[PDB]
Amino acid sequence: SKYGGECSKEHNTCTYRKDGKDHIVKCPSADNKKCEKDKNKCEYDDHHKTVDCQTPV
Ligand SMILES: [Cl-]
Ligand SMILES: [Cl-]
Repeated sequence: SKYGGECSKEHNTCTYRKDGKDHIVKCPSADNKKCEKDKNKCEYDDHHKTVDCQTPV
């Protein structure tokens, strides 16, 4: 139910892989969820319906 990707700092987006396709969604604007570092791990959680561009590492 979690789908991983990488984020764009410039666009504040997460590009994640799900069911063979790449999907681009905006990251949150929240301080500790936005894409802070370019190409950082992000995740779309399809169960909780959330995006985080500061996935714990
Ligand atoms: Cl695709
Ligand atoms: Cl969200």
